Amino acid sequence: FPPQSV
Amino acid sequence: DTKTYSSTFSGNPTTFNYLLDYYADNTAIITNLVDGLLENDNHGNLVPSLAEDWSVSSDGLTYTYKLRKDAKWFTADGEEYSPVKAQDFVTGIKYAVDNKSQAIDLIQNSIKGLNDYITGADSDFSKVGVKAIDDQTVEYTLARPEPYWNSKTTNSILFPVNEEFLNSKGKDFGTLSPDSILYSGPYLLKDFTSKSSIEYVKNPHYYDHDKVSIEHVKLAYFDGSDQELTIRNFESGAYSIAGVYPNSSNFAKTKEKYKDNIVYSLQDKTSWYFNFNVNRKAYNHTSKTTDEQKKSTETAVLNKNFRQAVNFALDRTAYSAQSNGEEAASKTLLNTLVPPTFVQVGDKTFGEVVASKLVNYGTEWSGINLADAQDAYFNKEKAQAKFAEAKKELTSQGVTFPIHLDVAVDQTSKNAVTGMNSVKQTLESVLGSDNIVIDVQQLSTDDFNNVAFLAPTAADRDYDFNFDGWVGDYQDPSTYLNPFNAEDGFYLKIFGLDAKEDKEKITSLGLDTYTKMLKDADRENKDVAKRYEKYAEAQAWMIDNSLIMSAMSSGGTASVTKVTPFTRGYSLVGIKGDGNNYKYMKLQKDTVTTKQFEEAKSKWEQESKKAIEKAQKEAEKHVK
Ligand SMILES: [Zn+2]
Ligand SMILES: [Zn+2]
Ligand SMILES: [Zn+2]
Ligand SMILES: [Zn+2]
Ligand SMILES: [Zn+2]
Ligand SMILES: [Zn+2]
Ligand SMILES: [Zn+2]
Ligand SMILES: [Zn+2]
Ligand SMILES: [Zn+2]
Ligand SMILES: [Zn+2]
Ligand SMILES: [Zn+2]
Ligand SMILES: [Zn+2]
Repeated sequence: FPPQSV
Repeated sequence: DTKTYSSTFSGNPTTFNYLLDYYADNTAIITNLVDGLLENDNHGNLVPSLAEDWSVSSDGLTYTYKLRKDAKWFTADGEEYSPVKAQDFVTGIKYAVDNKSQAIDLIQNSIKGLNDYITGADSDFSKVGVKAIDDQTVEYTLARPEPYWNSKTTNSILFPVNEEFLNSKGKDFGTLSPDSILYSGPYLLKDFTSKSSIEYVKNPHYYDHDKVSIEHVKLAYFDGSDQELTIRNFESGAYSIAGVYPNSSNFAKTKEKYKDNIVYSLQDKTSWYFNFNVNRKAYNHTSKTTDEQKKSTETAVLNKNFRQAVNFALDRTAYSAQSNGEEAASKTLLNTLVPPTFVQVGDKTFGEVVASKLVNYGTEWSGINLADAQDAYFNKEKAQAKFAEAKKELTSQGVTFPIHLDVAVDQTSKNAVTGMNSVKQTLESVLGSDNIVIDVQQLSTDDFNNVAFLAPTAADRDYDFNFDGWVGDYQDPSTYLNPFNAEDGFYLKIFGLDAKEDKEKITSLGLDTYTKMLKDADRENKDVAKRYEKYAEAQAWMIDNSLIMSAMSSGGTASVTKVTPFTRGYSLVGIKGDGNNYKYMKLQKDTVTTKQFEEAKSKWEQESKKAIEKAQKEAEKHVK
């Protein structure tokens, strides 16, 4: 899934 | 005290609709509020959650889960709404599928009959392979055997939802209000305020409440601009943890006070990379002033030699050296989308097989070494040679030099700005300022999200070059490669490409070849090593064609903490095994020492391998 804090 | 975890959060959650959205900024909150069938222990094993027992048939097609009877739904105030029942898992699948969940690819071609239901070949959901046998028994029937299926249940699209609550909430289900969902996990959401604060409270009536140590979790929004006073808040006792940034203005005094307390994380499940926009249409954040510049940049990124030249000139160590230490920069390095030891292929690791496929693609890849914690790509001479070949072919198409590449960045995160400026300094020096210019566009957090990370469509992405990531969702190499496939990959948009409108450019780039390799790999379900080998061939295609340029992983950076190490849930995939899962996390009064951490890591290493062996053998007891 799409990452955090990006 | 040891009962309150106080720290920061930097994401901008957009929705608590855990069935339709699987961006980590959202599920990092959801994972503390909603439980699924399974979760992760601190060693990486899958352990019971809402399901206290499970079985798989001998043909591997039927998974049955037994729900523990003290599993309950609670409202945000903590009052019990309803016991969790097996029908809630049927409701979850149907709602997620009927409303085109972002995570639909994890189940569309796995649950029996689900693809026929999604495409309209058969609109009878009773033919779809998810059933409630009774109130405590949920049954999934699959299209094909999936050894990684149980790992899939740690994703929120496979989480239950109460049908009566969902229908009465309607449009107002899963917003940013704590009252928009029901709670079945270890924590209740006391407060959420966007760009301000998140507060959890331990649920006293959660079925596993006796394992929850931390009674309060308070997270304050942190821009990422003042990397300093997080350490001062740690000194104050206000925070349970603080990152330490060697390139800060006070690291000298910080290091000598915490010399015995600085600890480094492990490389974890997030794979980070750079990528090109090969179909840019939005041009609202660019330093280019003429069409000739734009036409030149557009043609350049479609040239294979140009992309390889940028790839060989990108120093990943320098980019990581801006945030972390100049020495510690190499700890985070990653050269593949699939972690090189994610799986084994016979006597070979996955990365070793990928390199063996890669060397057969061209002499630019001879001697390639895709191991962790080192830069496989950076090579000035091969970068300059590739650009010389790129320059000769692009001039025939009327391309003016230097090439201007836009990259958008969050202005407020000092780590990202200095990192991207190091890529600018490296790429401009290796390739020459007369050949390439990197234009770093510093944008506000909202603006950057509007036109990059959270851009609504692929045509809205406003850059030529970007830095993004991906977190493994299940235990199979496809989880890191499927997102970029040109049929239905969720991350196809980061290339600026749409699966319907851009099919001739997709074919022009060879992305149809890449998608067919993945489809060829996915058909292998009896020979697992052959399945891994065919996904390794697809990973070799992506590396060679340089639309994606792998860079680093998360973790591997420095901090000081009061968190007792290696107690939290841990996993290579899913949302239940990272630093956002506070259920098993434990706090101590004294600051963790480097001696304590390194000794805990050694024993955690031993005990996890013993525990993983035993769980693999115990898993055979469930094949009944
Ligand atoms: Zn009570
Ligand atoms: Zn109790
Ligand atoms: Zn309290
Ligand atoms: Zn123009
Ligand atoms: Zn090639
Ligand atoms: Zn040539
Ligand atoms: Zn021209
Ligand atoms: Zn598909
Ligand atoms: Zn084989
Ligand atoms: Zn072979
Ligand atoms: Zn243990
Ligand atoms: Zn068991």
